[PDB]
Amino acid sequence: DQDGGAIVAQLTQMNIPYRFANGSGAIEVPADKVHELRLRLAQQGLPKGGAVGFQFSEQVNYQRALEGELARTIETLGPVKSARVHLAMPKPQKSPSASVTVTLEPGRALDEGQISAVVHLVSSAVAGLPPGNVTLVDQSGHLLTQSNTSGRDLNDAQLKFANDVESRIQRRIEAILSPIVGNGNVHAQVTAQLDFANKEQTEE
Amino acid sequence: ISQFSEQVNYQRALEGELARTIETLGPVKSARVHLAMPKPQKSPSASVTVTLEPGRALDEGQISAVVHLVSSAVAGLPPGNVTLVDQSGHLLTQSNTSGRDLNDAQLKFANDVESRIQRRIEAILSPIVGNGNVHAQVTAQLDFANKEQTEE
Amino acid sequence: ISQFSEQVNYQRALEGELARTIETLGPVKSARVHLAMPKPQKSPSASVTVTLEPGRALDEGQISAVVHLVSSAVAGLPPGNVTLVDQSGHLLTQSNTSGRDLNDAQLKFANDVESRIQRRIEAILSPIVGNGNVHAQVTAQLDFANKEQTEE
Repeated sequence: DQDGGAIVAQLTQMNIPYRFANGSGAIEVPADKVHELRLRLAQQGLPKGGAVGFQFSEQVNYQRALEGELARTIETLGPVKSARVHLAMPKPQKSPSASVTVTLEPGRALDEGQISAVVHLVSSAVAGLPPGNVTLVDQSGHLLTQSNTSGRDLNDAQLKFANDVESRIQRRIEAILSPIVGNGNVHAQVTAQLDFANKEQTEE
Repeated sequence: ISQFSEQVNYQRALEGELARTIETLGPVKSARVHLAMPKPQKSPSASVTVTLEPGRALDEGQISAVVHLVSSAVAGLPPGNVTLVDQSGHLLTQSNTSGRDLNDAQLKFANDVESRIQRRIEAILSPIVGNGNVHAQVTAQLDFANKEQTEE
Repeated sequence: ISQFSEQVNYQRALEGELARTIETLGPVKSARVHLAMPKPQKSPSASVTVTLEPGRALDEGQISAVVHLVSSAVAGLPPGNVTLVDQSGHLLTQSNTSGRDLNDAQLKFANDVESRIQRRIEAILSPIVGNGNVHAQVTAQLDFANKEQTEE
């Protein structure tokens, strides 16, 4: 694989720890540095993230093993205390998706670069997964970026604008009620109805 | 020397440039591009064939991005006429632009509204009874009929 | 010698100049630009492809800056027709940006007004009861309709 040659070159700058096995698809690096490695390697290395750190049930066994490995990898992220990844296969074309359950630190929060990194990690770690199919999810809030469809884009714009108004009002209510009863003792959900019909009027 | 010969060379130059622009993306080995512009009033069309890296499959948004590249590279070419095809299947459907794909788009939009309302209900009602102790399914009926109205 | 050949060279010169203009920015590795101008009335279009530095992702204001560069570099090219795409996905929601511009503009303007009023209230009430002993949230309704009137 030619991409491996583009991956070993990045590492030789950082610290030069590696063990290149006979196979061209496998690379061995001490896990203590793999924790931080597989974040930059995600931004660089596409195929499967083959960085190993140190019949139906057959594929499920690795499937659970792969899910646990990705859960451990995402668990080591800074603003993440624990994480778990669920992988879905096409039962019977069917697009394969995946769900990533993550527990964050109370004080920290995820950023857009981190969202891109984690979604690309999950998509790359399993073959045949478009990154659009991967869905992040947390305990209380949901932090994702997927909002698009083949539908008329005007309707997509209307949906996103409605969501924006909803978010602004909910933020205002949360901010005003937060100092009284506490930081995490209130929730609010708002739904709105909007006008999208052209109108005119003339009075004499 | 002839105008036609110069136009032919221009088209080859554009095809090469567009291809070379396309391989710059990550998940693709290579691509080949063909164009068709009516010289003397039909919209121009284009066809793109992509040889794709095996371990990765492309997105819908990436389809939109490539279609936008091809559509904006040519003055008169609308994004509808772009056709992208991969080694296995064609990653675009325009056989009935005003028909079946429109109805499929309606289905996706309805599903989107359903998903948003279901998510709202789940999020609001989860903290009371528990994280995994509630499920919700929603169905909606939508309007797709053009209407006008006037009053005096 | 022919006019058409000279115009072809002109377009390449402009594309290269805009390229080296673009890589002068910090976060960008490289970029290539294609243009389309109708010779004989359709607005010209442009497409920009940018390969980006790995550790950085570019911002919305930077998107607007690049679009303004491309739009103002060409006389007849409106800012809408610019299309920008990155290595992975396209960083421009141009498809129906027309609908979703006025809406976000109204949202941000309303936010500005409410922020100003809240700042005034906080400033006036701060010295009396203490620095951190008061909070205020303000919501306002705005009129965005076009109206005229005549009286005789």
